This record gives sequence, C-alpha cells and structure tokens, in this order.
Amino acid sequence: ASVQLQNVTKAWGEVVVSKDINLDIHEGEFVVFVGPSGCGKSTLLRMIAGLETITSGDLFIGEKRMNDTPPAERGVGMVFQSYALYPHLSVAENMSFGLKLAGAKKEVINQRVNQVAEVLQLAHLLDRKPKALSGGQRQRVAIGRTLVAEPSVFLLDEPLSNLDAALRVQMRIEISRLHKRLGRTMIYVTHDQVEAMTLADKIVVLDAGRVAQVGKPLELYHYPADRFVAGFIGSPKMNFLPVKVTATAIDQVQVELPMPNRQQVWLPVESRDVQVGANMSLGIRPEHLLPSDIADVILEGEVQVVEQLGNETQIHIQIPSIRQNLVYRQNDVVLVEEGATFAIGLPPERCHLFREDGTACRRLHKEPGVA
Amino acid sequence: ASVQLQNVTKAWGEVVVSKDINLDIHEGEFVVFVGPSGCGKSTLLRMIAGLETITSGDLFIGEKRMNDTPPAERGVGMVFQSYALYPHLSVAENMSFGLKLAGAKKEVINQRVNQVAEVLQLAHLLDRKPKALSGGQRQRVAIGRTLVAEPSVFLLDEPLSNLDAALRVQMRIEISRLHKRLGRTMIYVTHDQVEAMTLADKIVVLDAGRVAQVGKPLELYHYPADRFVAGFIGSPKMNFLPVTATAIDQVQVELPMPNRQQVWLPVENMSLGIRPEHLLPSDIADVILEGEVQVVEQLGNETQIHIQIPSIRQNLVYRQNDVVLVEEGATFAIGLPPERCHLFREDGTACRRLHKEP
Amino acid sequence: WQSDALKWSVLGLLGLLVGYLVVLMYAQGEYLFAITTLILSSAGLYIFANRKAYAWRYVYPGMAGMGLFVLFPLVCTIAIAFTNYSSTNQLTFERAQEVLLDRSWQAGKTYNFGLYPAGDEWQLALSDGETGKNYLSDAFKFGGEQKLQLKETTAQPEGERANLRVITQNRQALSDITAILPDGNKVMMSSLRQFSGTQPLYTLDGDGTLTNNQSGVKYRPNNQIGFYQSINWGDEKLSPGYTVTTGWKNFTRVFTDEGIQKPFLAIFVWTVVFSLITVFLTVAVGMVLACLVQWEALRGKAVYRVLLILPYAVPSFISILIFKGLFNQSFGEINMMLSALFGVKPAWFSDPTTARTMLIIVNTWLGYPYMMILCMGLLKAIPDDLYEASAMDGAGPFQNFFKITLPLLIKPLTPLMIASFAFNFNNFVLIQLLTNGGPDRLGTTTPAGYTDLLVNYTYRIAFEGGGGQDFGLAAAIATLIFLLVGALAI
Amino acid sequence: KIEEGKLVIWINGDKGYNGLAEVGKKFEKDTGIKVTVEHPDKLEEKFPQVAATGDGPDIIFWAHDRFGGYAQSGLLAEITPDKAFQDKLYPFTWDAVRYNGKLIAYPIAVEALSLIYNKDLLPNPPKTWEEIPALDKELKAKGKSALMFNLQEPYFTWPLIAADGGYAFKYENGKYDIKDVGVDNAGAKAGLTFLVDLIKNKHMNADTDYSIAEAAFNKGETAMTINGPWAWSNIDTSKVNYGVTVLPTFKGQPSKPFVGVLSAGINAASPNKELAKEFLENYLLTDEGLEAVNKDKPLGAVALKSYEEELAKDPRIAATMENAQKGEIMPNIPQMSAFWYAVRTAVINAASGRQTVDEALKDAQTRITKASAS
Amino acid sequence: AMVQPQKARLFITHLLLLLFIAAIMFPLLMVVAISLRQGNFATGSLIPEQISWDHWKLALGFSVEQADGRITPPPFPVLLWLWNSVKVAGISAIGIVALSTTCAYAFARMRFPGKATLLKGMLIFQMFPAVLSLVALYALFDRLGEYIPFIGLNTHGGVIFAYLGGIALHVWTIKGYFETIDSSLEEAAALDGATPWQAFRLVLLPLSVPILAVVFILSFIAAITEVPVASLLLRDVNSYTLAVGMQQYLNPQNYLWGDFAAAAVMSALPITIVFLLAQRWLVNGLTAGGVKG
Ligand SMILES: CCCCCC/C=C/CCCCCCCCCC(=O)O[C@H](COC(=O)CCCCCCCCCCCCCCC)COP(=O)(O)OC[C@@H](O)CO
Ligand SMILES: Nc1ncnc2c1ncn2[C@@H]1O[C@H](COP(=O)(O)OP(=O)(O)O)[C@@H](O)[C@H]1O
Ligand SMILES: Nc1ncnc2c1ncn2[C@@H]1O[C@H](COP(=O)(O)OP(=O)(O)O)[C@@H](O)[C@H]1O
Ligand SMILES: OC[C@H]1O[C@H](O[C@H]2[C@H](O)[C@@H](O)[C@@H](O)O[C@@H]2CO)[C@H](O)[C@@H](O)[C@@H]1O
Ligand code: BEF
Ligand code: BEF
Ligand SMILES: [Mg+2]
Ligand SMILES: [Mg+2]
Repeated sequence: ASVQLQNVTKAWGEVVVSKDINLDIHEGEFVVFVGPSGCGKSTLLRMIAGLETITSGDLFIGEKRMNDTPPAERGVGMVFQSYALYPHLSVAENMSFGLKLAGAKKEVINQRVNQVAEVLQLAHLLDRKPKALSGGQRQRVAIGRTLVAEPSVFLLDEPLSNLDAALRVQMRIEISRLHKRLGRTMIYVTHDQVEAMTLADKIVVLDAGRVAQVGKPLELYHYPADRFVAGFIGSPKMNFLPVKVTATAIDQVQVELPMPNRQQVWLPVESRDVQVGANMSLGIRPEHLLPSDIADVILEGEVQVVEQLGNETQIHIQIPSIRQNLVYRQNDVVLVEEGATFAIGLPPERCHLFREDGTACRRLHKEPGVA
Repeated sequence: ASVQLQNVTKAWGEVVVSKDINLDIHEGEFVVFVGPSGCGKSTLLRMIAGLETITSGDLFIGEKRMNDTPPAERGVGMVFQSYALYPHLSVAENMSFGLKLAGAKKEVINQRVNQVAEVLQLAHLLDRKPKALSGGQRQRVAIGRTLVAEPSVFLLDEPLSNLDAALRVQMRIEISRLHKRLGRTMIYVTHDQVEAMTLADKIVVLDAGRVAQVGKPLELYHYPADRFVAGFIGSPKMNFLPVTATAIDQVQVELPMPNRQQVWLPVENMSLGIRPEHLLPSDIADVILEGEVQVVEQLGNETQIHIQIPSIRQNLVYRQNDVVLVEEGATFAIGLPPERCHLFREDGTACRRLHKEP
Repeated sequence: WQSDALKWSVLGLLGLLVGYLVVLMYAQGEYLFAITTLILSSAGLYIFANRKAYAWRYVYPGMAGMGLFVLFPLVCTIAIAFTNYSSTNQLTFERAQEVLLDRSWQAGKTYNFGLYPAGDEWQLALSDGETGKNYLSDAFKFGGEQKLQLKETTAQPEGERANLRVITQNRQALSDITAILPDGNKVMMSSLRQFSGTQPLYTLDGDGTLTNNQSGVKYRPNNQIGFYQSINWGDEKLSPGYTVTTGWKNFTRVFTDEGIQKPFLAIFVWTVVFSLITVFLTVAVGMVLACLVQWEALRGKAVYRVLLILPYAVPSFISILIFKGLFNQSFGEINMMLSALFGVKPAWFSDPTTARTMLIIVNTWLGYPYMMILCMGLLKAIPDDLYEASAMDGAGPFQNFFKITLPLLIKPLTPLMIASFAFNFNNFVLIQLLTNGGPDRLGTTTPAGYTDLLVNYTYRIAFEGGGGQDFGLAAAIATLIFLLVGALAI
Repeated sequence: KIEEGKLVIWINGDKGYNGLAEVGKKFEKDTGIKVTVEHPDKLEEKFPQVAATGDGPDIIFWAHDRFGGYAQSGLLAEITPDKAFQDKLYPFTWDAVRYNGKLIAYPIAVEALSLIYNKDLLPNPPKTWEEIPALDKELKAKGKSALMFNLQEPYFTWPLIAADGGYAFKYENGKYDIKDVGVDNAGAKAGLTFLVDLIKNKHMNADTDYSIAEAAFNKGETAMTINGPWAWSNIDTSKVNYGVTVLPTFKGQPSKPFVGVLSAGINAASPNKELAKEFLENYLLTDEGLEAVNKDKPLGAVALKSYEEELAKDPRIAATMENAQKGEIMPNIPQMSAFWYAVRTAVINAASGRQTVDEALKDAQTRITKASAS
Repeated sequence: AMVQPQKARLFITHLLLLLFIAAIMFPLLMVVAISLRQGNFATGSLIPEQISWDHWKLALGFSVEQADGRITPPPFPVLLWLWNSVKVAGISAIGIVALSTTCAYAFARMRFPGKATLLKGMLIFQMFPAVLSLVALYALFDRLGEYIPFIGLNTHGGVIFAYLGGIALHVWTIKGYFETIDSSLEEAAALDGATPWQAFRLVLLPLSVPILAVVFILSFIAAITEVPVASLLLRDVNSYTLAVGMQQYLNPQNYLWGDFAAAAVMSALPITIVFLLAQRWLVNGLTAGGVKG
C-alpha cells in the first residue's frame, strides 16, 4: 500500500531526531533508506509501524491518516533491527505466530512456514529456540516471521547485516523475487551499498534528521545534489580536492588544482551561481581516476597505503598541498610498496564540483544508464 | 599474549560444533575468522573467552593452559555479537566498567574514555542509557568497552556489521592503528570480505565446525585448498563448471557446452572454477563462452552480468568495470582464461595452481 | 466465533441483575449499600461497554476488590475517630433506649402458678406463699390480651396439673393474661413458674424524656456525652451510653494530653530504627540467600531452598513464644550455650539495648524468607549475558553482586521495601508477645517501656489504662500514625 | 434479631460443652425448646460486637470480671433468682456477678490458685512462707529446691503481696472505690519484700516463668509450686505423687489469690429470657446438671452448695475452694486494665533489681491512680 | 556453560549455609519437640525425655487409650481443617494472581489519566493501620450475605472474597517485573496482529512465569497463616481453616501446647508442597535470544 509522510517531525525533549521529513512512497515501490548510523532510519520505520509517536506532521498509509491508529491495525510488518524473536517459542512457532492469531488451518500454517524456512535455509532448525541459534540464524528467523505474514507494507531494518557474503546474495534475490511477485510496498534499511543499488526503485538518503536526496540508484551515484550525498553513496568515498574558479562558461567551469604548478582544467558542469575566484570542492571517485600513462591532467605523489583486495588494489596517495590522501582503485593485484612514487590521471568529465555551501554544480556530462 | 589451540573439540551433548581445530596465533598477530552463518565462529571465540567449555583438546594463552581458568582470569576482552550492554549504566559507565574494576583511577578513566569515545564518534552520547541509542551506536559502545579495558587478547565478534560504509572504513583504520600501537593479539570475526582482506595477518576459514583452511589473505584468494573455500572467499562467488587428456605438469579437460572444446590448465569428473573478475572481454581470449544475459546489476562503479549458457545449468557471473549498458535476454560472450582457472576433484580438493600470481 | 450479539446480551443480562438487586436493596432499609453498589456496577458496565475505556477493563476488577476490603474499612476507621464509639458508648441511641425500655422492677407480690385443663378450656391457679391462700380462675381459652378474675379457693382444681412442655407451647398467650386478685391487684407472667407484679422501670414520654416509675426521677438524651442524664442537668447518668459524634475530641486528646507525650519522640525514634534495621537485614539476608541458592554449582540448593523458608511456613505466634523461652536470661538454651562457649549471659529482657538486639534478631528470622522469595523471583529478570560481559570485564563474584545484581534488584525492591518499613513500624504483635515493650521506662506517667513501638504504647492508652476499650481514641491515633508514616514516605 | 423459641449458648473450648449439650437435650425433652452450644474462638471479644447489634447467643459463659464490662455496655439482662434460689449458692459468689448493685449472671464454678507439693519430696507441706527459705536449704543438699512458680505474672505473685493488706481497689460494700488503691501500702511492700528476698537468697530466680516452673515440678525438680486447677492433668500424666493444699500463710495471714467465678449471663437482646432463666435455674444449676458438665471436663469447685459438698470429697477441689474463699474476688471494673500492667512492671522492676520495692510499688500506685482518674 | 574456577568457595558456602540452617531450624525443631512431648509443655529438652504420640494421633484422627483405660475420641477434625486451609488458600491465591497480573499489565503497558496517583494511592492505602477493620468487614459480609449467601458470613466464599482486596503490593511486584522485559516482544506481537489481550497471554505471561510463582507463594502463605478475618467470618467447626481451629487450644490460663504445635507443624506442610511445586516456574534465561542488545 502507499505510504506518505507530510512534514513528519520527531523529538525526544529538545533533541530533534527527524525534522520536517516529506516522502511519497507509491504502491509496490521498493524503497531503500540509507544514511549514517544514528540519523533516524529506525525512528522512521518505528513511526510508520506505530511503535513511536510522531511529534508533529501526518503519516498516511493507503491514504488514511495513521498517527493515532494502533500498530496491529496498520497492515505493517517489520523485521526489527534487534530481531525481537519470541524467546519462549521455537523457530516454527515464531514464524507461525501471526497465522495462529488468525483462524488459520494447521496445514495452511505448515505449508507456508516450511516453504519460507527452506529458502531461508532454516529447515533443520525449526525446533530450536532463539537462545539455541547463532546471530545470523536469529536474523533469518526474524525475516521469516515477517515473510510468512505477507503484510501490506514491509519494513526491513538492516535484515542481512549478520550474514556471510554468499548467503547475503541469496537472500537479496529472494526478497527481490518476493517484491516482484506480490508487488507490495517494501521499505528497506541497509548500510550495504550493493543491496541499495541492486534492490531499490528509489533510494532515500538521510542526514541527521533530514532527507538529503531521494533518487534512482544511478541518479544518486552520478548526480549527487550535494557534497554529503556525494561522499555517502559509493564506497570507498569520493575524493575531494579544494580548487579555485578561474573562468566560467554557461556550460562549463574552469578550475585551478592546488598543487604548486597550478594546472587549470575545464569541467562540464553548470556555472549557475559560480563566481571567478571562489573556492569550490572538486570530487572524483576512486573508480574514475585514470592510470597516468595516457592522461591530460596528472596528479603524482607518495603512496601512504596499499590495500590488496584480491579482485582489485586500492592505493592511497599523499599529493603535495592537499591534506587528504587520494584513494585510487586498480583492477587486479598491482604490486606497489608504501612510500613509492605514483601518478594518476584526473578526467574532467567525471569530476564533480561543489559550492562553498556544499551544493553541487549540476554535472552536464550525460552519463550512460541514467534516463 | 599468544593463543594456541590443540585438537580442540566442542560438543553440545552429541552435536559436534567444533571438530579437531588446531590454531597457532602468534603474539601481536591479527587473525580473522570467516565462515558461513552458523559454522561455529562465535562458539570458537567463546571457548577462547572461557564463556564456553572445551570438551577435549588444549587451549593455551601466553604459553599456559587455560581450559580450566575462568573467563575473568584469562586476560581477555570481548565485543559481543549481540553487544551485551549494561542497561542500568550510561555509555560512559559502560565503557569505564572494566577499568573501574581493576584499579580505578578517576582521571585515567575519564581520559581513556574520552579518547576512545572520540574515535568511535560517541562523545555526544556519553550520558545516555543503552535504550536511548541506535543499533549502530550500541555496537560502538560495545567496542568502546573493550578498547578502553585494553586486554592482553582482543576478541571481536562482527563488530562493525551495523555501521554505515564510511564509518566502517574509519573503524577498520582505528582498529589497525591500535593493533600496530599495542602489538597485542587480535581475533576478529566478520562477514565483510574487505575487512578480512585488509585487516588480517591470517584468515582462518571455517566450515561446519572444522578448519577448511588457514593462510594469508591473498594466499586464500589465489590458492584455495578446496571447492568450499574457493566459493566462500571472494564475493561475488567463484563460478563453477562441470568439466580428458592429462599432461605430466598440467591437466586437460572438456567444456560441457555442446561444441565440447578442450583446454589445458597449469595445475597438478573435475569442477572448473573461474572468478567473475578474471573472465575477459570476448575479443581478447582464445576460449570464448557465449550465452544469454539473465540478470544485470548496475553498481555504479561496475556492472555485473549473469549469463545462461547452453548445456550449463548454472548462470555465469561476470564483473566488468564502469557502467555497461546491457539488457536482459541479450546475447553476451566472454573469454575463459586458462592460467586463471581453478580445478577441483570429484571429492572437493583443489589441484594446486602453478601459475605464479603477483 | 462467540457472537457479537452475545456481548450486548450478557451486558444487558448482568445490567439487569443490577437493579433487581439494587431496588431490592432500596427496600427494607439498606441505603448506604444501594448507593455504593450503584456507582460500582455502573462503572463496570460502562467500562466494558465503550472500547475507549479499554485499559480500565484490566484495572477495574482489582480496584473494585481494593475499594471493597481495603478502602471501605479505612473510611469507617477514620469515621469512627469523629465519634465516642467505645466500651462505655457501644450501642446506637435506638438500641440503648430499647435496652432501658426492657428494664423492669418488681412492683408487688409473686405467686407460683399452675395451669389446669377444664375440658378443652384452661384454668389458672396462683398460690400465695406468704399467707398460704390459693386462687383459681374460671374456665378460659388462650389467645390475645385477656383479663381473668381469680377467686379464693380451698378446693383443688379438677384437671391434672399441666407440664412445662404445655406451659412452654402456650407461653405467648400465657404472657398476655392479666390475672386479678380478689383484692384488686394485677399480676402477669414473669417466668415459666411465676406470675408477679413485674413492671417496666421506665416509660417513654414521647417528647424524649424517660421517667423512672420507681424513683420518679427524669432523664433526657444528652447527645454531648451520649448518655441519658437526669433533669438543667442532674448528677446521675444512665448506662448503657450510646455512640455519638465528638468532632475533633479524639484527635486533640493526643495533642492536648501532656504526659502521654513525655516519651513520644523517644519511642518514635526506636520504632523508626527498628523498622529500618529490620528491612535492611531482611532484604540483605534474603537477597544473598536467594543468590546462593540459584547458583548452579551449589549441589544442595533444592533442599537448602526449602529449609530456608520454613520460618515462614510455620505460623509466627508459636515461634515468637518459643523465642521468648529461648532467650530466657537464666534458663533457655541460648544463654546456656553462651554460658559454656564465650562465658557471657546477655541480659536480653532486663537491658534496653540487648532487648532491642533480641527483637531485631527475632524479626530478621521471621522476615528474611519473605525478602528471599521475592528475590528468588526478581533474580530471574536479570539476563545471563550481563555476567558474561562482567566476566569479560574481569569481574569476581563479590563485584558481580554489587555492580550488577544489587542495582538491578533495588529498583523493583524499592516499593516492597517502603512497604516493609510501614508494616514493621506498626509491628504491634511481635513486641507484645516477646517483650511486652519492656524493660520499663522509669517515670512514665502513662506507662511506656524501652522496646515499645508507637503502636504498643498507644493502644495501651486506648484499650488498657482503665477507661475500657476506647475505639474512637484508637481510631484517631491510627489516623495520626498513618498521616505520619505517609509523610515519612517522602 | 436473636431467633425466638430456642437457646443458643456460648461457652469456652476448655469447658465441658458436650456435657452442657446433654443438659440442653434434657431441657429439649421437657420443653421442646432446642438448645445449641457453641465454643467460638475469642468469644469474649466476639460477643460485645454481635450483641450490640441485638444479636449473639442467648446465654454466654465466661469469667465474671468481663461481665461488669458487658453490663455497662447494655448487653446483659438483669436476672432475678428469688431468695430460695440464692441460698443454694455460696454467698460470696453472688458478690462477683453484681453490676451497680444488681445481679447480672448465674455463678457456676469457682477458680483460684492453690499450693501444689511433691509428696515423695515433701510429705508435710509448710503452712507458712517464712518456713520456705529454711526448707530450700535442706532440699539444696539433695539437689532439689523447695518452691518454683511463675514470678513473671502478677496474677501468680499477688497472693503473697496481698496477704498483709495488699489489694487492688477497696471493695467497700458492693461498690469498688476507684480512688482507693492498695498497691503502695505497708502489706504490699512486705509481701513484695519477702519475694525479692527469696530471690536475693537464691531460693528462687527473678526470671522463672510459667513454663519453667511447670516443667520443674513435673520432672520432680522442685518440691512445690503455685498453680491453678488447669494444671492438674499435666501432673497426672507426669505421675508425680502430688497434693493440692491451702496456700502458705504470710505473717500469720492467708495468701489472697484472685478469684475467678465462671458465670452464665443472659443476653439483654434475647426474646428467650424466661426460657434462659428456666434452663439455668432448674436444669443446669442442679447436682445432676452440673455433674453432666463436670464429667465431660471437670469444673473444679462449683458455686452450687449441694454439688460442691460432693466434689469436695476430693482434697484438691476442697483446697481450691478454701483458697478461693480466703482470696480476693476479681473486680469487674474497667480500671483493672491499668492495675495489671502497672503491677506486672513493678514486680519485674523489684525482682530484677532495677528498682527497690518501695519506689517500684510507689510508681505502680501512681500509674493506676492517675489512669483511673484521668 | 561458563568455565568454573577454587572449589574452596563451595566448601565455605556449604559450611556457612549448614551453620545458618541449623541456627534457623533450632526454633522449629523445638516446635516439633513440643508436639512429641507427653502432656502440654512449652519447654524441655530437644529430644523429649517422655515421648508421646498422642498429640499427632488426635490431629490425624486416631482415638487415644489413656491412663484409666477409657478411649478419648479426637475432639476436633484437624485434617478437615487442613483441607479447608488448602482450599481457602489455593483458590484465594489463584484469584490474587489473576487480579494483580491483569492490573500490573495496565500499569506496565497502557496509559490512562491519573495512573500515577492510582498506583501511589494503592500502595499508600494498603499501608493504613488495620485496627478497626474487622468491625467494618463483619458489617459488610453480614449485609452481603442476604443477597449473595455464597459469599456471606460462615462461608469459605466470603473468606476467599475478603482476601482478594490485598493486591496492591503484588500489583507493584508484577509491574516491576513486567518492566524488565523488552517492549519489543509485545511490539512484534502487536504487528503480527495480536490484541493487547493476546500479547499479554501469549507473549508476556510465559516470560513472567517466575513472578507469577512468587505472588502465588506469598499469597498462599498469607492465607494459610491468617487468623483474624477467617475467625471473624467462620462460625461452623467443620468449616474452620487450620489457623482458626487451632485457636481452640489457647485458653486464658494455659495452652494445649502439644496439640497447638502439631497443628502448627501441619500447617507448614501445604506451604512446603506449594513451594516445591512452584520451582518449575522459577527458571533463569526466559528472555535469552530475544533481543539483540
Ligand atoms: C548482614 C549480612 C548477613 C548475610 C548472612 C547470609 C547467611 C548465609 C551464609 C553465607 C555467607 C556468604 C558466603 C559467600 C560465598 C561466596 C559466594 C560464591 O562464591 O558464589 C557466587 C554466588 O553469588 C553470590 O551469592 C553473591 C555473594 C554475596 C557477596 C555480598 C555479601 C555482602 C553482604 C552485604 C550486602 C548488603 C546488601 C544491601 C541491601 C540493601 C557465584 O556467583 P557468580 O557466578 O559470580 O554470579 C553470576 C551468576 O551467579 C548469575 O546467576
Ligand atoms: N529513546 C530515545 N531517546 C532519545 N534519543 C533516542 C532514543 N532512541 C534513539 N535515540 C536517538 O535517535 C537517533 C536515531 O535513532 P535510530 O533511528 O535508531 O538511528 P539509525 O538511523 O541508526 O537507525 C539516534 O541518534 C539515537 O541516539
Ligand atoms: N545451545 C545450543 N544447542 C545446540 N546447538 C547450538 C546451541 N547454541 C548454538 N548452537 C548452534 O551451533 C552452531 C554454531 O554457532 P555459532 O558459533 O553461533 O555460529 P556462527 O559461526 O554463526 O558464530 C549453529 O548452527 C548454532 O545454531
Ligand atoms: O519484616 C518482618 C516481618 O516479615 C513478615 O511480614 C511480612 C508479611 O508476611 C507479608 O504478608 C507482608 O505484609 O509484608 C511483611 C514484611 O514487610 C512476617 O510475616 C512478620 O511476622 C515479620 O515481622
Ligand atoms: F554468527 Be553466525 F555468522 F550466524
Ligand atoms: F545506528 Be543506526 F541503526 F544505523
Ligand atoms: Mg537503526
Ligand atoms: Mg556468530
């Protein structure tokens, strides 16, 4: 069902953990919430479920104002961040509890519990209590209890955080297949950047009580509205270098790198509200830096860190007159030592630019995949 | 302090949760445990803590047997998978709990508490009780409680699992900083591969309660001992294909696709394994593999492509850098490199790869 | 599904028993009991009627119980404090009048009587002992008030003398006969064997005045003190007195009476201290024992657990008295043991401090199981992983107790402890049975002793002290010590 | 409303209530009036509460001292036995059951303390208190002691204290003078001095209580004790060859124990007063009626002259009645409350050595005199 | 589960418990002694010199051949008293659990105006001195009796009913405990569509099982040992509870100690069984595995 928040505020005394938040989740929409630990992702889910009061503003689900409705009467189901399993009941009973409350038949209950248990790989653990399970098992139990219930609105608070990589892949698919079968609204909180990119119809980025930006996955990756969003989506983080405006065209901005040579480069980025001489922040992603051998703008420096991931190599570089190390990602196992000299290329078409207030000069290079 | 296990077994009555595990962790070593959910990572860790009993086998900490020594007397500290915070105590009071116990020095306590809370970005939460915290914030209080105590052995069970990407990066770094500055043994459990790769001096891979392999990060990645490790280290999972002639220094096998191509592999009914990162564009390679695109996932930094191949039951996952515009149902071709191929016997064991990786 | 109709049905059915039993209480005369039962039932129905008063559904049964058997008694006890309800004034005014109007005096002669059948009618004989004369009536029938002319005789009557049984069955009709002697004296039945000139001592004038038909003296209601006093008041007062309102008189009497106030403060201190030490020692002894007896390494625990509560399974009355024997200064097996080992004989009743120690020892023995049993339950609310954490923090058993176990218990124990303080404050029974309050506080005009609580010394005043049992005084003191312990919960 | 045309009786659980029920069964056979006997716990406190509201038993059996209270409260009928009936009972008993100069109950049995002695240790019992400290010295040689009694309760020590002019309230002439209290005077001090001196000389112990006293007599450890008729069955089970005799004399004068007269009163609210009178006068208070109750549980000494004289063929009962007659009727006035505590305290103070006899009793007089006034 | 240490601490605990138990058992062993002593004597040796089975025989229904030869039938039905005690105490206790649990639930989980005043009113008002209470109570059950005679005077019903008001403290005890349990279990329950009643019965109660045993026990004890109210309401000998019946042994001048003691010891027996039985609900770790944190 549709879920809409209008000027939703939430305060604990004088602490404001949600400020004026506005969201329009349409029916069947898969929406992923992301943001820094402690920003308000669970507080939002709890206000939707009805487990926390709303200070001011209006919550609408399926078009009826829900601020004062009891939780049981919202058509909302939740996979709590804390799991909140019934410790006196076994896996089976945990997963079949919501059904038993309805007048559900035993064979109806058994079919759709055994079924959800085998895709979650909990089949051999049906009999155990929550105390006799691992953290990743307990977490699956929590998922599986909401899956059997098939509510109108799924809330999943960080539901894969305690799973091995491989299983995390399988669960992602099952949640995805479910959302495609039932076509029901799903609100999904995660810290894993891959989950966000692969599951979301729309991603909401929150920052300390506010919505930072709502968008399609790729729309957020390529065109962050501001420095925070840019620094939050994609990991390893986007590099930032201070730069000076030198010249402006309606369609492009020219900047001066802070190195002693003071190299200049044009960027395909709006010049709206950009004055010559101002200090901007230039962003470039580790994936988007280029090897030096074939490049117009070269940055060179001294390696501080090497991280060998197997599939790739990440190299952190101290480049003179910039405080923060540059992070660069090379495919495959590149053999480089700490302290070595290293140079990378900086491609103008993939550079972002942020005003002093941290707002983004809209990138005008049309990046493939965003329509 | 050093920590070594010797033929350690652990039974819940008759369910074996640890079988014959042998580990040498040298003083100042950072060891990470990885393995599927429910394979016995927390159990192992808990046996080192002393929070669980060892059924048979020897455990030694700093060259002395500890099987019978109680948790409080082992010189160990732990970040719990479920945090296990004191609900009656503030963040400050939770963090200062260990120190307060063994020689409370007012100022010393305040100082090490403020310092650790700053790196954990917890400085504004010092007065709160655990119920008024977020899940990730509570996770960091648990971490703070152990770091502040500075035990001889640090045990950390999935300590970053509920932190955002950017804050996780920062926490790995600080955990590393502290591992170099103290030079004390750290045993660290995680499901994040990047953490395993970047932190570990040694990775211990676990499977259903037994040690599948132990080695350097890159060692396990390039040279896995068996099918299970191969499929467990590196995500996305290594692809597997069910593969005639056998040279005296390399092996030759046949691809199951209805053309039946034959290729050599620099190694010792096999399973052939190739990682999604190691597959090549079509035009480059000799051996070409072609099928229908099933799933395309746009990750921003890279594109991942699932390809259903004729006669091959399992989809083939391909990773390629940057935003690649490909659509479901389209035809896709990729190169199969022979020197980057893995090979596995009918039982599970790997044929040692002889191609030297950098 | 149990029908939706079935709700408004059962609610209509029960709301009918209400009325059937309420208007039925309005009859004969039960008005306080009708008004009270109306508000209580009506609240019950409305609460279960609209689903907006949901939560009250859970509270209402319990609160109704409490109002009925806790609150109501408290109200009456307070009410009583504004009246002189006592041994001396125990009857209502109506009952006292009724008693006085049943009083009699012998006005004339006394004759043994006989009942003799004449066919199917009766004959009445009287016998004048003091002259040897005998009288006999004509044949008459039983029923209603009738007057009988008795005539002097020398003859026996014809019928056989009737039984006591026959006299008894006909006692009502017999008691309605006025017999008249030849000489003009009226005489009525005064026992099963005698007819006499017994007459009502007082007559009701109807304007309120009672007048004695023997002395001629006159009496009116004096609602100031609650007696019939002579008439403008005389020196004489008629018992029984009646219960009557006295405004603040019982409350002031505690404040105005210098002499009942000499040891007040000093006794108060001891009562506070007695309560505190008891609560402390019982919570502490009980909590530790509960901790020890849930310790899984402790192999005897299931047996220990049982044996440790037995002081509470046996009624305290015999136990207290056995302790009184146990503590006997010269005899009694405690000082006979302290004789042998330690060579001392503590003066457990003679010496104020050692008496207080004795009382506190006995009280702790009585009270620790209660605190133990509470802790046995409360201890299950503490999750086991908190001690895994403490272990990983380098905690011992002693440290566990004081940093985890004690702080996690004192919160839910706080109300139970405040209540145990109030109960032990008023622990009248223990002191009475054990020490009687002694030893003696010398120079206390109204008598007090060193181990007396406030309750012990105060009810000595109301119930002993020689004025009979003064219920009003005791009720007022009960309210005063209640407003004092209520202000002590600050 | 007490139910008309039947009789409900309350009597304590240690009386022969089954015996009384057979007397009631006879009464029913002769009258058709059913009699029901009850023995509820704390009936002495229960009665005042039910009777005030015009309910309760038609007849109540308790000791007389409590009936002065009920009478004052307006709960007891004024009874009227004729001179012929009154002659059948000992005249001193009729003094016990009077309120404001009027009879309010029928005396049934008489109770008082007597001297109990071991015959195998002490064949000829001493007639005087002064003889005892000598007698303890010759017993102490053979390991025993002369006399142990309850030194803690004034009821048990008052006999000696009273012997020489110690008294509660002056029993003038039917009236008890509330202002005239005799716990301070010369004979009280003499009584209490003789007691203190027995402890001073270690013939007795200042903290000998009921329990200890009884246990020592029943084990043959002390040659004599002071105790009531309720004690005999323990001694019978113990098989101590024992006698009950007159209490020893103090300065040539009789011990004066307190006298408890078991009495039957008619509820002022009863519609069955005449039935009650008949039951009590002509059925219970006869040789045959009293023997029915006695056989169930022994009444001790009874107030009915004729039946006492057959009971008295038992030396124990004779002894009881003798000590009764030479003793003090328990005053039935409210002011006796104050007496008990004040006196109990004074004895304890003097025995334990906290106060001397003089000031102890001076203080106890002060406490009763000012309680009885204000 | 945890690796245990020094077993010198167990030896010292066993030694201290044993010494504590002997000390607190001594007074009760003398009650047992009084019950086995011939005659009725409050004092004497721990093993009575002259042992007697008579007091226990009369308590258990047996007749006693005495010294002169005549047979003494049991004067009182002590065993039926005991059964009347189990019934009054058991039903009483069930009712007090049921009434205080439901009450604690509203106090612990729901919100309603003046909740705090009510809770503090509840604890305050039960702490008023019970001195003139029995006057009010009698007058109450006298009235009630003519309308619902099942709960009037001389009925077990009335006695049971009288006790059901004594809940204030048990309410705070269960409230207290309810609050140690994490809200999120009933929160989750509510999102499974469970009613507040269902959440109460199906989730919260099973986890609160130890504090349910505590209040059941504390109530059963109170009821068994209770004298004043039961004695004021019960008239018929054959309806007496054991606490009321044993009062017969107490007279102004002496006590039938032997019979009183046998009665006293007997009354501990139902307390002991109820205590033994309730242990099955006194378990640790009921909430283990439920809430990460
Ligand atoms: C005035 C006091 C009178 C008390 C008399 C009691 C009489 C009984 C005789 C026994 C004397 C005590 C002997 C102690 C022996 C050591 C106990 C022990 O060695 O055993 C410990 C048991 O703890 C435990 O009773 C905790 C151990 C208790 C230590 C604290 C005792 C201090 C006493 C004062 C406390 C004041 C309380 C304040 C009340 C307001 C082991 O527990 P741990 O595994 O660490 O805890 C975690 C788990 O148990 C969780 O379930
Ligand atoms: N009961 C509470 N009182 C005050 N603050 C709270 C309370 N519970 C949570 N918070 C705070 O609210 C903020 C948002 O909480 P939450 O939504 O749990 O964070 P997250 O976005 O990590 O899920 C956090 O910074 C946390 O400290
Ligand atoms: N008390 C128990 N009884 C039986 N099996 C248990 C018990 N506790 C945990 N297990 C099982 O032991 C296995 C290993 O647990 P754990 O070490 O927590 O796994 P992980 O590797 O995910 O940390 C799991 O399959 C788990 O369900
Ligand atoms: O405090 C000593 C005291 O303990 C017990 O009193 C309990 C009582 O049993 C409970 O029912 C409740 O009312 O609280 C009291 C303790 O606060 C003993 O019953 C009592 O004899 C003893 O003095
Ligand atoms: F803790 Be396991 F990975 F579920
Ligand atoms: F700390 Be939050 F739940 F990311
Ligand atoms: Mg959260
Ligand atoms: Mg784990």
